[PDB]
Amino acid sequence: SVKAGSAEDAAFIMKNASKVIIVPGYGMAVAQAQHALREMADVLKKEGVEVSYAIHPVAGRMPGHMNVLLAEANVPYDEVFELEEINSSFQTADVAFVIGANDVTNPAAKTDPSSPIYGMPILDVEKAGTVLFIKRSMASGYAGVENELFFRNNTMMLFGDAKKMTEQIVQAMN
Amino acid sequence: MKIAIPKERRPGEDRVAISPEVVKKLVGLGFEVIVEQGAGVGASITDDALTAAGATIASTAAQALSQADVVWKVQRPMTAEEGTDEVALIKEGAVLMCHLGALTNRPVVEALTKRKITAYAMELMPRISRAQSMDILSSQSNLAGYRAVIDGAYEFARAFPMMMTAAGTVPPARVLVFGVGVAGLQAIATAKRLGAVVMATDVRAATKEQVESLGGKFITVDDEAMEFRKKQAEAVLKELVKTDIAITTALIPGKPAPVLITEEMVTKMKPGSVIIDLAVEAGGNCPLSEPGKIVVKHGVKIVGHTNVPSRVAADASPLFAKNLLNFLTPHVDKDTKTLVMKLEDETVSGTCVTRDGAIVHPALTG
Amino acid sequence: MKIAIPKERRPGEDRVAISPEVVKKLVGLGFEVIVEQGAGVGASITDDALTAAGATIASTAAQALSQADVVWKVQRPMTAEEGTDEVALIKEGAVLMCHLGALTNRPVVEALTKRKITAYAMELMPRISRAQSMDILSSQSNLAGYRAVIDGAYEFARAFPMMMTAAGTVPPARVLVFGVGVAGLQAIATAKRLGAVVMATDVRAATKEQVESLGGKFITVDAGGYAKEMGEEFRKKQAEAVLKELVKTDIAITTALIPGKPAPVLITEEMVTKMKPGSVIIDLAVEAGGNCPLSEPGKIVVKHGVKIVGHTNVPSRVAADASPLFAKNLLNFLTPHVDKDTKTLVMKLEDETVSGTCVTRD
Ligand SMILES: NC(=O)c1ccc[n+]([C@@H]2O[C@H](COP(=O)([O-])OP(=O)(O)OC[C@H]3O[C@@H](n4cnc5c(N)ncnc54)[C@H](OP(=O)(O)O)[C@@H]3O)[C@@H](O)[C@H]2O)c1
Ligand SMILES: NC(=O)c1ccc[n+]([C@@H]2O[C@H](COP(=O)([O-])OP(=O)(O)OC[C@H]3O[C@@H](n4cnc5c(N)ncnc54)[C@H](O)[C@@H]3O)[C@@H](O)[C@H]2O)c1
Repeated sequence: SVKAGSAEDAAFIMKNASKVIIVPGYGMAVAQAQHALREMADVLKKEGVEVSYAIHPVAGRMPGHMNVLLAEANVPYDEVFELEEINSSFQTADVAFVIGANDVTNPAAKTDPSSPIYGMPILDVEKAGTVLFIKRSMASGYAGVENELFFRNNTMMLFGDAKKMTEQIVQAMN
Repeated sequence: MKIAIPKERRPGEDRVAISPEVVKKLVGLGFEVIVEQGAGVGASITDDALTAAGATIASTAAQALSQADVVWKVQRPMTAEEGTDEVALIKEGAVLMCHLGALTNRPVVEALTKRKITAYAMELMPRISRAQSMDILSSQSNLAGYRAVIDGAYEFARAFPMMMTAAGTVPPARVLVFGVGVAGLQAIATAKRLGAVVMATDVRAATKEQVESLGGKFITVDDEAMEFRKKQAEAVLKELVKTDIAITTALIPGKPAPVLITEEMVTKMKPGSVIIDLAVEAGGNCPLSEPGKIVVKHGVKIVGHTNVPSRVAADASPLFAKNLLNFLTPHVDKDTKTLVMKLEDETVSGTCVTRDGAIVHPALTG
Repeated sequence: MKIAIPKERRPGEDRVAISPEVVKKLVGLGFEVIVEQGAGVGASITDDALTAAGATIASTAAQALSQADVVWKVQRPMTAEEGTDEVALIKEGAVLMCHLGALTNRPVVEALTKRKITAYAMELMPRISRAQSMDILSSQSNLAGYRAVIDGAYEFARAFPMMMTAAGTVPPARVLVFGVGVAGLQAIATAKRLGAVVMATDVRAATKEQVESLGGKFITVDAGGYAKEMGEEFRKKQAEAVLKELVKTDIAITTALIPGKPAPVLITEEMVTKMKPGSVIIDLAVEAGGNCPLSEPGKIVVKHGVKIVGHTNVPSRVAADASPLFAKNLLNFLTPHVDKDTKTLVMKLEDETVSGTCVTRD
């Protein structure tokens, strides 16, 4: 019933990875963590790690919501990818840093035909080595439904605010 | 079977229900795409690139729709009662997909019914996650929100971004967005990136987070701190008085646009300012705005362009074409060239207005 | 010692050589400031705001320069030959400062001369650095660059920023800026802000790094403050590595210019005719011949599926910000010569700020 984690943890998980792809969502924007994320990334690919962004079409609360924020923080266009031209890369990825996402990764979209989020395509974060969720609590997202991916083998719960929590994860990663 | 796209005859409507990318997908689904020539000129889609995609070109509207089993367009077809009978051109028994504006245009719905046409009014699309790729309401409103800032920048005599120069400093433009739906969100985004100091206000309290998620500053009478709290409009006025560009996006389905800026208010504003009323086609959020023109009183340019999305027809169109295609694809099949709409599909039951001679949709007094 | 600011009359001019911040500072120097009523309408500067600043308001333009010892204006005065002799109002024996457009308007230089008026053409300012704060070229051309991306965006049927949406991805507008000077750099900045993918080229070497630190990507082709011609052999080598990007470009802003000469041709028909349909070209050099032949001053031209914009007096399309700035350029030029309480302008003469600026000083 849910595994939790801390800044140092995540710092470790991601620091010793080959491929890590970010997954910004409405959370990442409520906390205005564009830059903190842009940092954790350039000093992740500084070690040598492989970084990319998985922008899901309805991420956030408006069309292009993650796009404007990432752009404000200067994340190179060629690092940002759309749900389709990248969903196949999670399989061969060590970590899926889900900073602010939730409903966008919920597998109940492919499964439980009883759900409100049924049918909507999603990024394959579950098909990744290890998941790294971030969120102030255990509340649901827009849809208002628990994301089962929340508690399972490689799913972490780095509870807290996205800007702070990403700011610390940057810190303990020098 | 045969699907066809005509040119948009309604005045000041440069959009088109098609795109190269989508032609190729339609073809791929066993269709025979036909499009009236020059139907995408205003959207920068040439018959050349349109054919190069897999689509045949027709000389006239009449000829394109001639014998199509499925027809797509952006605005509802024109009836005989309007001067041009396009609905007449559509083949009897055909399928029509477009922005019908059904619940607000009983006539066209009836016109279509005569000819036993089956119409799916895209704007009635259900709000359900798996259909966000089918929502034309947000795809277009989104580009219109973008456009308001651009139109606003255009009419304002100062730059948006603050600029420190050798000759001195010029302060940032201040924007105030009323209504935080999709259009207003993209507005805040576009204004901020340009460098404006954006403020936003909306009666739905859940709005504060959204607004802040874009860098905005929600307007609140927080003497309190989330009788007649009606003096909320005094916090607003306090900000509107320092505003340079004010963008109003409040809209209600089937009812007149709710006044958001009283003339009594446009007076208290500063000379040189401009108000963008995306609600103009519905009475406007500002009673001074006039459908199609930029009126000036009290020193404020109250802009009221109509069909804003069309002002971004080059992008508006392909998005719109994708909405149509995503709606249709799940119904095309083997029979290897026939389409069937399972009535169990909510997407089909809430979008359909009339089927084979009979207005079906509940809300339409039948 | 009075100094007044009339109301600009030339068509389309909404700028004014004055602002509250500067009136308060001119009063401080000892001048009584007189401004024509309504003179600030276009620049949104109100009469009441100029009043509270310390200036005096004049009922008519006629009554304005009527006693003014020094006159500040944006554009060069209109001779009787142009419509209504303004040089005829300027109290004979006074000093007039403004964008006189000296070098290419001898007819005005002689009109002010019969009035025994001393004028300083602000565009002739030396390219020396202690003059940045006096350069009306830079202050105005800086807002022009901003306004280009805007006008460009207004005429473009697409949106600038990339947006991944439920209906597909709207790709980023690709902008190309010809001439990375002051206006070019601002255009690059403003274009990037909106989310475009900016491309830039210029003949000057330093240029390349400035483009890289603003976010742009330099298109490497192949002087006391600018550049000279490059010759037909270069222009060719240019259009060669330019065209490659020019085909994918959505908005192209040309700003190249060449001291006392005609604007360098940068985008020929053979080239516009190779751009994607719907594209837009903003020609900021149009009043000097443009960098693209097709452009025509004061009008937008559609040809070959391209929109070649070419407004005139772009800085006036940003009047409200251009004014304060132009106004301060004047204040910074004048102040070093107003002598320590003597209510008199002793223009240093040996000062290159005064030498290469004064056209007539009867
Ligand atoms: N794209 C659009 O235009 C649009 C429009 C309408 C609806 N939607 C819907 O909204 C969803 C968007 O996808 P999403 O992944 O972003 O889903 P959500 O919107 O479902 O996910 C929100 C995530 O952010 C967290 N959060 C809130 N404040 C936070 C903070 N300060 N720091 C860190 N986290 C914070 C939430 O939980 P905590 O509160 O526990 O932190 C949660 O983990 C989709 O379900 C879509 O159907 C999208
Ligand atoms: N006194 C001062 O402080 C001062 C005043 C003015 C200009 N400057 C300096 O001068 C430089 C430029 O000033 P400007 O913007 O006013 O110049 P400008 O407006 O006359 O030049 C515009 C641009 O045209 C470019 N250009 C001309 N022909 C070209 C061709 N064939 N191909 C490509 N590019 C071509 C120029 O090199 C320049 O960058 C800047 O680096 C600026 O700082 C300094």
